[PDB]
Amino acid sequence: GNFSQACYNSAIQGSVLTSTCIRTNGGYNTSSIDLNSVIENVDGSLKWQGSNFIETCRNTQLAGSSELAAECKTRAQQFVSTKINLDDHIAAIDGTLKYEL
Amino acid sequence: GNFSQACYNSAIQGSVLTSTCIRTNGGYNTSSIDLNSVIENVDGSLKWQGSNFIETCRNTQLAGSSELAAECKTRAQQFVSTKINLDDHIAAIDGTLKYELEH
Ligand SMILES: OC[C@H]1O[C@H](O[C@H]2[C@@H](O)[C@H](O)[C@@H](CO)O[C@@H]2O)[C@@H](O)[C@@H](O)[C@@H]1O
Ligand SMILES: OC[C@H]1O[C@H](O[C@H]2[C@@H](O)[C@H](O)[C@@H](CO)O[C@H]2O)[C@@H](O)[C@@H](O)[C@@H]1O
Repeated sequence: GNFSQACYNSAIQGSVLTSTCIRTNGGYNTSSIDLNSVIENVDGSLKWQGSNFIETCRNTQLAGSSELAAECKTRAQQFVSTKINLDDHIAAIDGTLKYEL
Repeated sequence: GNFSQACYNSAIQGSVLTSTCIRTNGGYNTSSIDLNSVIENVDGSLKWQGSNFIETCRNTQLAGSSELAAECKTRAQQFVSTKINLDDHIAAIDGTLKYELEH
């Protein structure tokens, strides 16, 4: 993971991470990834190894360089604040954001 | 954005846009993008900078080349007609649909 060391000017909008990331040729690329493919809302907490968190979460934000923050619904349908470190699994590969396991 | 300038046979089904786009060096690729990731319903109006419009909108359609049209609930729970131009932020990047920023 660790895209945040390869990238800058990062932003969160909805479930899409955008970032500007370094390229081996000296340039850079503006990249984007839909995090909803790889993050699940499990009982109010953001977790890896699933999907579709955006259906049951609101108010997504980037905190610092790599933390996704949101408010998500528990199974009993109430809201809690939650966060996940995107650096865990989001990398930059020659300027392009990618999920890595 | 401006995908519609490089793309063909676009379609919307639920929250998903699918299109067939000219690749940078020739030929075509087909890709999809889930618009639910980047479009919110604010009081009956489709807007960028949020997500999950599909929870409170229905009957989504493609109008012309690039407009998402749906019926979305206002806060008062009245369905109203709304549209958003997907060319605002959806690009064709070497034949693949991608959300892009404002720079
Ligand atoms: O309903 C879509 C939802 O399904 C799964 O989430 C389950 C649970 O973890 C949630 O707390 C509640 C919130 O209402 O919904 C579920 O029952 C996950 O796939 C989740 O990502 C998704 O949004
Ligand atoms: O309930 C999910 C819904 O939340 C937001 O919408 C707000 C409001 O703008 C909308 O008119 C009504 C419709 O009932 O729901 C409100 O509380 C927004 O994030 C939207 O995208 C989402 O569907």
